[PDB]
Amino acid sequence: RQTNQLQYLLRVVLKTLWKHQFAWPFQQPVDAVKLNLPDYYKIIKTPMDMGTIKKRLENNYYWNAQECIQDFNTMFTNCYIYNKPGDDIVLMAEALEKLFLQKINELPT
Ligand SMILES: Cc1cc(F)cc(C)c1Oc1ccc(C(C)(C)O)cc1-c1cn(C)c(=O)c2cc(-c3cnc(C4CCCC4)[nH]3)oc12
Repeated sequence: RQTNQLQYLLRVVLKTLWKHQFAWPFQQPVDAVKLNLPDYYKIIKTPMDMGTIKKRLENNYYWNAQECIQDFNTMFTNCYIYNKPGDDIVLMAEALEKLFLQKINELPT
């Protein structure tokens, strides 16, 4: 249930992604009412965002680092599922994904 890693995810991975210029549409859940997307919550069975991941790291939700990494990935794949390729939100998620994977490669064991 590695804690060096969970701590790394919070202070380094999440911190870096959260500062990114493209982070803002992923810092909270997709408000399907505001954005007028009635199908979103039927299509996306496991919504995810960095708001929720942050809360989970700050409140001892995660069993281990892999469970948290799945959530980061779910956020990205949720975005690629729902939206057409080429859409701006997809380019944004793609940039965030490069960076996420970079930072994951320097993870302590
Ligand atoms: C990044 C971006 C740029 C824009 F010019 C317009 C939007 C809506 C936009 O996305 C969002 C803006 C605000 C919010 C808030 C903060 C209110 O929850 C969310 C999004 C947004 C985030 N994520 C992860 C998404 O997957 C989608 C998807 C959409 C979206 C809204 N309308 C669409 C489609 C369906 C109608 C034709 C375009 N997709 O908006 C978001």
